[PDB]
Order: sequence, then C-alpha cells, then structure tokens
Amino acid sequence: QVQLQESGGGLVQAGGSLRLSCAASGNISAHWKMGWYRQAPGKEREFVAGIGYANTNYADSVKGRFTISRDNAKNTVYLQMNSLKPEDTAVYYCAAYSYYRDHSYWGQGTQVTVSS
Amino acid sequence: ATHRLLLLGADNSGKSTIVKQMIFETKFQVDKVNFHMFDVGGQRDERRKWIQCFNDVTAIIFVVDSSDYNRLQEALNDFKSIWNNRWLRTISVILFLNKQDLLAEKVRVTRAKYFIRDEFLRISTASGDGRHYCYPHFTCAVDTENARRIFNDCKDIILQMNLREYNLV
Amino acid sequence: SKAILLGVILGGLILFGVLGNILVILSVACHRHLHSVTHYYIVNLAVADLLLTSTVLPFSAIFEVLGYWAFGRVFCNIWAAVDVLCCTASIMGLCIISIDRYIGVSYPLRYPTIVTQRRGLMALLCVWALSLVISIGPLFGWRQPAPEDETICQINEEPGYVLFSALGSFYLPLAIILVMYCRVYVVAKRELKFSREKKAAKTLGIVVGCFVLCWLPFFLVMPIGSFFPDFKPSETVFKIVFWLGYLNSCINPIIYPCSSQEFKKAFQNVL
Ligand SMILES: CC(C)CCC[C@@H](C)[C@H]1CC[C@H]2[C@@H]3CC=C4C[C@@H](OC(=O)CCC(=O)O)CC[C@]4(C)[C@H]3CC[C@]12C
Ligand SMILES: Cc1cc(C(C)(C)C)c(O)c(C)c1CC1=NCCN1
Repeated sequence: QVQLQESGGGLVQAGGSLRLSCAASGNISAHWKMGWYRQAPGKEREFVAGIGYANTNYADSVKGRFTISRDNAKNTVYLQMNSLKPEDTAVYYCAAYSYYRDHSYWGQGTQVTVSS
Repeated sequence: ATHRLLLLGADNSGKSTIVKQMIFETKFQVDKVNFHMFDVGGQRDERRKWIQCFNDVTAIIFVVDSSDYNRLQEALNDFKSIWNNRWLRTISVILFLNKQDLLAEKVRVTRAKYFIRDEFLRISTASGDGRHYCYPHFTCAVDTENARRIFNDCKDIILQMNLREYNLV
Repeated sequence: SKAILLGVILGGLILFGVLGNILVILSVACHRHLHSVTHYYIVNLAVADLLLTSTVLPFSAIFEVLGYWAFGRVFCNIWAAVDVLCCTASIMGLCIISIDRYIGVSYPLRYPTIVTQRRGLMALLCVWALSLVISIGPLFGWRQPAPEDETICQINEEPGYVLFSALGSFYLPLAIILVMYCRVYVVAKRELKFSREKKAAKTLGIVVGCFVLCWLPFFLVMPIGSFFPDFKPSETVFKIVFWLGYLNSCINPIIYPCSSQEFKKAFQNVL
C-alpha cells in the first residue's frame, strides 16, 4: 500500500509564491505518473500538473506559471506555484496514477487560498 | 432440404417396385426431408439426358436384378460405364442388388449373394480415390425399408462432404 | 532507439492482420458462389478482426511506443469501447462458428431447416448486441472515477465488471467451444483408424489451441489479479498477455478460411 500525504499549502497573497510537496510513505514504480489536481468548492476536480517517464503535462490555465518536479529517490513530487492569481483558491490533491491500468492512489488534500 | 437423386439401372430390376411399393418423376419424404428422384430408365438405352438430371445431383441409385445371369454382365458393364466416367463424377452410387428373394430360390446363403456384391465393389474400387463412395445393399420386393437406407446413405454422403469441407478429412 | 524497432514489428503485425482480414472479405465480396450462412459466420469474424486491426490497433501501437496517449480523452473512451467491443465480437464469432460446425456435422440433412437464413442473422445480432452491451458497460455506470489527465488511457478494471464480463465473454464461450468441438471430434472418427484420428485431432487442436493460447493468459491474469491482492504480476507480462489477444485477430485468417475448401480455392485466387 502507498499513502500519499501532501503538505506545503497555506495562505498566499495575490501574485505570491507557494511550494507544494507530496510524499509517498511507500514505493511508486517509475512507470507510473504522479500529478497534482485541484478542486474548487462548487466545481469538480481538474487536472493541473503531472510528471511521469513518458511526458510532463500541464493544464492550459496554469501552463506558464506552475512547475512540477519529481524526486524518484525520495518518491516525492513538488509543485512550485508562482504568481498566484485569485482563482487558484481550492483544495489540491496529489495522485500516483498509472498510464494504462486502473490504478490510482489519491492524497488527502491541502487548502490553498489566494486573496487580495 | 430437397435432395435430388438420379435413378438408373437395367430394366426388369424392380425399379417400379422401388418407386411405387416403397425421364419420369418421383418424390418421397423421410424424416421431414424430401427426396426427388429422376427416373431416366435403361442406362445407355433411352432418355439419357444428363444435362438436367445430373445437374448437382446428390447421389445415383443404381438398381441391379440379382436373379438373372444372362444380363448380369450387361449391368456390370453399365456400372463400369457410369461409375468411371459417364459425365457423372464425384457422385456417389447407392447400389441396390434387388430381388434378393428371387436368388435364394434359384440357388449357404452368405456366399450365394456376396460374390455378386463383390464384383460391383471390385468395379467401385478402381476409380474412387476418396472422391465419392459406393453403398451396396441387398434389397428385395418384400422389403419396403429402402427409404431408410436411401436416407442414411445420403446422410453419410453429406456428412462426408461437410467433413471434407471443414478440413477434418 | 528500440521504439522504432518495436513499432515496426508492431506495424508489420498490423498490416498482416489488415491484409488477411480484407482478403477473407474479398474472397466472398467478389466470388458470388459463396453465399451460405457458414460463409457469413467467417465474414463477420473477418469484419470484427478487420475493425480491430484497422481502427483499434494502430492507436494501441502508438500508445505502446510513445508511453502516453497523445490524443484526447473522448478518443480514449471511444478507443477503449471499440477495443472491448471488437474483441468480444471476435470471441463470440468463434463461438457461433463452433456451434454452426457442430450442428452441421451432427445433422447433415436437417441443416437447412435448423440453420436458416434468418436464425443466423439473429445469431449475429445477438452476439453483436451482447458485445456492445459489455463494451458500453463503463460508459455510464460501471466506472470508478478515473483521473482527469488527458495523456493517460486507463482501461476499466472494476472487480465485478472484470469478473462478470470475463465469465460471460470468455468462460462460457470457452466451455461451449470445447463441448461442440469435442463432439465434432467424436463424429469425425467415424462414429485406417490412425490416419483419421490424427488429422481431425490436429485440425481441431490447432483451432482450439490458438484460441486458448491467445486468450486464456489475458482472461486468467485479468480476474485473478483484480481479486487476489497477493498476486500482482509484473508489467511486462501484462503487456504480453494484452497483445496476445490482439495477435488472435491476425492468427484467425490463417486458420478459418484454410479450414474450408471453397475458401482455400478463393483465398489463393484473390491474392
Ligand atoms: C456464450 C454466450 C455469451 C453466447 C452464446 C451464443 C448466443 C448469442 C446464441 C446461441 C444460440 C442462439 C439462439 C438459437 C436459436 C434462435 C433462433 C430464433 O428462435 C426463435 O424463437 C425463432 C422462431 C423459431 O425458431 O421457430 C431466434 C434467435 C435464437 C433464440 C438464437 C439467439 C442467439 C443465441 C442464444
Ligand atoms: C481491454 C479489455 C478489457 C476486458 C475486460 C475483462 C476488462 C472486460 C475485455 O474483455 C477485453 C476483451 C478487453 C480488450 C482486449 N484485451 C486484450 C486485447 N484487447
């Protein structure tokens, strides 16, 4: 079993900076993706960022200002969010999903608030 | 479900007793399967029109009188002509050595009727090569169970056709 | 480096399956003396295998050599649905071919009254409808919530969808195929006794052995690994048992037209 526990979130001013982390407490194979998703209160989960062995994917609304990175030794995934606009106020989850098989581990969630 | 047969054979062999008491027409039905027999008549004698009678026929029903000997060589040459090549190829022959009761009176009953079948089987084992079979039967006029034999021989013919089709033989 | 190598042997398999399954169709679409239900039962198998090798399998090869899904999410949903549909329709085409051959060698004279031109059409309708019911399973109800990443294409592996569809799509057709072909084998030994059991045993053995050797690894890995958490296989063996079921659709034109003398006379005439 793998228990993704994410942290790093908090309260950011508009245009600020945040660095989210997601640990693993286990082992994810190198042929699995690992990504950050976002759900606002009222809307549904949208994809935000993802890094695997085959590609690195972003959402088109966070494409220039977000940066996903991965340390496969410590089995952790970081998301550096820079120039935070006041519509990223949501709950951010980390996932350790596969490419071609129905295998998805899901994190607990972390509230990220942008205000002005 | 409608199988065409081609009745042949020499005259005075009980073909009308096969037809009635079971080119003219005959139709009979065994186990809800309909058979349609084209009575040509005397082979190489009259009405030998193989253009429509032998067109996709299922089997040829040769009838031999097994009581006479002065025309037995004529029936043997008739089966030699029909079996080898008479524009009837890969058409299996159901042979009816008719009038079996008219043989035991003129003749221990095993060798009296198996030599006559052995000559027709010797003719039938010269050009077979797995293309078509020959089914010989010992029939008589007091035996009206010949439709069951025609049904089972056509069943075996079409079963071997399906086995040759599905590459099982 | 090895992506071009694996892609060119995959594309060779794709072109072989497409050319074989279009040759099986062209053997009937031009030779008008093939018009029976026994030939339509091979025509629809060639249609299912041609739809798989033409519409599904290039995207499977691209997904294998790239590592990710380079098209949209609706294309992934369409591709997975058509994949399950065409493979299930191929297996059920094999099943109805087996049933047709059983009641063709068991009732030779009573065959045009028990397999008519209407009951074979209804059998095609009922196998394609059940394939379409299985494949549009996860499209409304049978799906756990997939991740919203567009560059993944995850198959549905729900315990209860895998088990039911695995049962009703392989293990009932396997038992039917085994029963009908063992009875066909018993009839084909004349119900030279050495040159008859050998030929029928070899002919039916390659037919059932290609089917089980291509599809039993997949349908044994898929329900067992979805139920027992101790057995989790490797990721090379899953791709091998996944692509063997694709290999069955390229194997099928070598077997089933070559088990028919009219098709053997038409296949070498059309190529
Ligand atoms: C292993 C499973 C998933 C597939 C097994 C194959 C079925 C899809 C096939 C095999 C037998 C078929 C049936 C055989 C006979 C007929 C003929 C026909 O029967 C009738 O009631 C018509 C009128 C009549 O027969 O008098 C309608 C289709 C039906 C039920 C067929 C429907 C499709 C069936 C169930
Ligand atoms: C992906 C898939 C899943 C299932 C289930 C078991 C998940 C329903 C199937 O039955 C089938 C046929 C497929 C398609 C396929 N397998 C190997 C090659 N192509």
